[PDB]
Amino acid sequence: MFTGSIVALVTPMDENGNVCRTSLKKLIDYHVANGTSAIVSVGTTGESATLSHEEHGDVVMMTLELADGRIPVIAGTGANATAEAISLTKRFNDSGVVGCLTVTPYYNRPTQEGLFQHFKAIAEHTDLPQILYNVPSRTGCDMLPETVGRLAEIKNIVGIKEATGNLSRVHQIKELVSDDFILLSGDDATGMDFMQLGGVGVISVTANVAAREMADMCRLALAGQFAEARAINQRLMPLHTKLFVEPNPIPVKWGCKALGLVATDTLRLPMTPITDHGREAVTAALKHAGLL
Amino acid sequence: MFTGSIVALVTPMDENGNVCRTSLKKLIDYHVANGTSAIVSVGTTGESATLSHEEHGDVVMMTLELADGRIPVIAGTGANATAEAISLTKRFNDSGVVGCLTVTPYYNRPTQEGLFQHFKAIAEHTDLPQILYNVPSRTGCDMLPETVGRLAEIKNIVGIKEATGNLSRVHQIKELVSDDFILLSGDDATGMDFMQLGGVGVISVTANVAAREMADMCRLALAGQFAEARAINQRLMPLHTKLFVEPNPIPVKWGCKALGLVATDTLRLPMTPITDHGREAVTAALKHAGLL
Amino acid sequence: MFTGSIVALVTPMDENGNVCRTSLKKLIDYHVANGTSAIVSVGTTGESATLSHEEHGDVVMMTLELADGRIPVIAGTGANATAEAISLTKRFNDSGVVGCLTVTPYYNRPTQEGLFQHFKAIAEHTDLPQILYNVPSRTGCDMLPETVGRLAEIKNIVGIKEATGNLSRVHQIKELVSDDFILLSGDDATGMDFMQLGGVGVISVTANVAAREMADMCRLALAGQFAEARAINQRLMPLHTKLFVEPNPIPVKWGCKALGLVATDTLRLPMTPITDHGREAVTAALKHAGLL
Amino acid sequence: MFTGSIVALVTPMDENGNVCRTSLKKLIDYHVANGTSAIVSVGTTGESATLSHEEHGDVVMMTLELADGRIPVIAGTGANATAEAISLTKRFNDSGVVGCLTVTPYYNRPTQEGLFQHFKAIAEHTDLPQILYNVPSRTGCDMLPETVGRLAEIKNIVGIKEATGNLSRVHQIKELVSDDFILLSGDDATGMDFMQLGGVGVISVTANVAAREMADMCRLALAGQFAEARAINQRLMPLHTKLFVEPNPIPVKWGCKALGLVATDTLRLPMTPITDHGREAVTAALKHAGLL
Ligand SMILES: [Cl-]
Ligand SMILES: [Cl-]
Ligand SMILES: [Cl-]
Ligand SMILES: [Cl-]
Ligand SMILES: [Cl-]
Ligand SMILES: [Cl-]
Ligand SMILES: [Cl-]
Ligand SMILES: [Cl-]
Ligand SMILES: [Cl-]
Ligand SMILES: [Cl-]
Ligand SMILES: [Cl-]
Ligand SMILES: [Cl-]
Repeated sequence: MFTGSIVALVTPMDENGNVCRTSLKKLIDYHVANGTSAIVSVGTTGESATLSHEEHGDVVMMTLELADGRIPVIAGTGANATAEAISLTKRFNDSGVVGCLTVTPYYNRPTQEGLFQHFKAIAEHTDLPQILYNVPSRTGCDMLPETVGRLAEIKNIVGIKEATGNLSRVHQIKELVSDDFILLSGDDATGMDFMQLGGVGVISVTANVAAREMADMCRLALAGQFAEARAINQRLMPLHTKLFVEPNPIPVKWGCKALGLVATDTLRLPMTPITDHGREAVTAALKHAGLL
Repeated sequence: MFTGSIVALVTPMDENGNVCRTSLKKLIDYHVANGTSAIVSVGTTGESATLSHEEHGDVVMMTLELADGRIPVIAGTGANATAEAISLTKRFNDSGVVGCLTVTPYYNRPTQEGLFQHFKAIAEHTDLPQILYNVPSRTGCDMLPETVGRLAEIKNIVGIKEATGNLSRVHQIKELVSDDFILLSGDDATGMDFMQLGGVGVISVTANVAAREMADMCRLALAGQFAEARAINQRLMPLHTKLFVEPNPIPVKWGCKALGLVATDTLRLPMTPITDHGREAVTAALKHAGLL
Repeated sequence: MFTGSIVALVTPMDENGNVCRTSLKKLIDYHVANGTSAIVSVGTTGESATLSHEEHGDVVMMTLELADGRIPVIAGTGANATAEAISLTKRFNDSGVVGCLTVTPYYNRPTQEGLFQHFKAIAEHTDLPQILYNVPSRTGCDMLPETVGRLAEIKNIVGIKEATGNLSRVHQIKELVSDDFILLSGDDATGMDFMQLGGVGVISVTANVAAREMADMCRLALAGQFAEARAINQRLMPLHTKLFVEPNPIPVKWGCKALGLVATDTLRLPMTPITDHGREAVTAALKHAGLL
Repeated sequence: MFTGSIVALVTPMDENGNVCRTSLKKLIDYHVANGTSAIVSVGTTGESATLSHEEHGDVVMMTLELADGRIPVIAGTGANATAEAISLTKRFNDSGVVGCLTVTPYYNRPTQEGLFQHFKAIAEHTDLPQILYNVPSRTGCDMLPETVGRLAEIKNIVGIKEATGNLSRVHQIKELVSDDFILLSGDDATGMDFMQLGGVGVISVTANVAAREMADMCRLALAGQFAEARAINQRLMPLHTKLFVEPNPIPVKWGCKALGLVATDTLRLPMTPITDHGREAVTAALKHAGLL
């Protein structure tokens, strides 16, 4: 279930920055039709930072309702306060999600023992499988493999989205966890390499605009057909790069609009509409992938 | 008013993580007695991350009440959502605070134009002076001198707490702003250097445990007595270093406890109590400064 | 020929810093007996910096003589002046070496076009296969995959020792070169990962003290036995780490002494004898690998 | 003598990469006429890496002959082998130079104790004042303030060219050395800040094309006229930046040609002629400074 191409889904908004149900329906039908394994709802790519807990809950429950059992949903439940993370966790108990994606606390920079106490306390308040999420570029906190090893001993801590692009982390973590602990890439440009080294999938920004290609690449990689997977990776590499020409998710929301998947690429401040330079880059990348 | 030694005040807590009014009274009395210019209430050092908006308001209001006009109070009002920053800003308008300290959005990594629109929107919803706060190690976002320069043209944006320790930024910023724009260090180990280059004070962690020494150093630096100011700096340099032996504010909360200023050095998860290694380092630094 | 475990051989010295022929004989006999694919003579690990061109020539020629056709020898020929690199290259033409290992110019930081002209000029003054060597931590110069791709089109430039530990570079380079172009790890702690991604061996420091284990790991990796190769990698990981506890080759020269392979671990200034802290770390790593 | 604007002089070359005496005469007459305090001959800016010891000696002795006692000369004597550094040091004993500029060993990355033994051994073989030179971006080795402190106890180790642009090093070093130890900037963009913090001059790339302005800025800074010095610094800041648009000394040699100070901007491989983009940047910077 937590293998293959998992999309970190955009939260589509109207002109006013309010969630657009018509666009969210189009996105979810697209993922159902194009082999996406699961949807991560309100991760970083889904603008977790600018949605209230109430709006956050509403987006996850709308995603579940529109999925209609056709595709599993994972709830973004990260917070930099343990109390707040437990609150989000309890909100999604018996919601219908299959698990939670929970980021390392950002801004306050806990110690590794702080990370252990944070995720242990969260895991205690749910039966839902927990996927840890390390992205030190954004958080200022790097959860080291030793800490991942310690947390992997807790029953419902089942995996990690490793977003560093540091490919030595795959076997550094595998050495300290059981064989069924799930390793997922959170870095699109190194996802293929990550899976070649033994990772079992990607939680992907690229999947938003290249669902079929990402699903195919992950299937081929998991089957050990690395040459065939890499030919797809090379078609997608301009997207893997240029979807971060401006901070995620500014480029990918314009990408979704360019493909007619969303009505508008509106984001909530402080995130801003894509620049002309950014738009030109994403256009070229989409064309290279044969999608425009 | 925004000059000299400004303390980034700890939020003292009991064993259960509730704010300790008895300890907060002792802290405020200590700053009034020892020459501190102003108090920043609920900044990074004040555990802004793990307080609710409601608890955040209560700590600022309790700080104003106990200060009783004896020392000015600046509200921490930072948020990574523009709507949330505006709501925090409105909560403190007409409260009695003299200004706001507002950090660059963390985790979501806006563009420089995003930072411009963020702080512009905040400045438009207040009468209060706004001090920008740049700490990319924690936020993943570096507000560049060019952007500070653009924001300095907005009426209510009056200065910046520059915490990078990049001392080139003093004159890179001064070159782009009026002589009236306030430059304050947010990096204790380079605060003396920052003032010698033309900065007009420090928003200080070290001031929590060495208020008199920091007030004297800033006074002598502003008076051009660099030799005398630097002799105090050398007495404090072990504190400037070792108060970050673990992530701020883990060490400084233990330091306040060791000096009898707070009853407990309890923090809120995910922040954790100081390690034995940390305790020994802070003990040695306090003794070096002649404070234990 | 340029596959498997290739040792970056130490230049053994007596107490006066003169090359020890008795120790060099023991080292070469050890590599022949323990499956090493080839010897790099006077690379970084061989103290290229502190040997004269004349002493450099003598060490390579003595290595060829003692090898006596039993194991191929690659000459270190790197220099930060193109004229000097050509002169070194000419010194080893018709010597009996099978190829040259030529580092990116250090200290003077040429452009990518400068690197192109440097290695093009060297390649034009030789019949010998050339292995590029990229180690920006030491040189201040990072040869990018694009530049490797341009150089790979020159007849005598046959591969690269990529020492960054950036595992993304395996397929970034492979994408721009023929299947014949040789990719070798120059980073011992990521060498196993590098081979699993499609690298065909390692130019190794660890091979100096664990020749049999490194030969077995590279053989199993090239055969696709990743699980068995990784079990050897885990036995060696303390060596892969602790052989850089002080700058290479300070630790590995002590390691060779501890195993009886050299009489003294003397280096030439400015390189210094291992510290007690370093000696203890290398002792513990050798014992972990079952070699003491 | 080792105060004010010291030029790190370019080594002017004809089309063949041979030293041009006519151009070297023009350069030295220019520095004599425009207030330059001293000439550093065959530093990094003088292409130390691509000149043989013989050619190196010839450039320093030609610089002395053309100076004709009108301006002091400091010899570049750095090498990454202690033996080689002693050889260069002995070459300039009783040459007529007033001192030596000696860089931290590059590429081989000695320990701090290695740096101490290197510079101690060099200082023993001369009566000439030695100026240490820290530029870790180029060398891969960072000489820390504690090491500078230890070396400052040796009689003829008299100062340091600190090229990091880390302005906290000024008082970190001053705290550990006597008041007469000489601190010079090796980073043009932070030279003014460095002198404001107590540095006594610059060993400058910018001085090659803006000798009069750099001499004036250093005189005003040393006299405590910081506002007047900074107005000159702002006129020069495009040069301080764009003279590193490509690695030094590629831009500054074109700059010297553009001002008619040298016949050609030829460099020795692997250094390359300035790109069109580079030329446009240096042109704009020279115009901003009012020099074209
Ligand atoms: Cl909800
Ligand atoms: Cl990251
Ligand atoms: Cl990597
Ligand atoms: Cl690929
Ligand atoms: Cl910072
Ligand atoms: Cl100081
Ligand atoms: Cl490297
Ligand atoms: Cl492994
Ligand atoms: Cl000479
Ligand atoms: Cl540097
Ligand atoms: Cl700095
Ligand atoms: Cl300035």
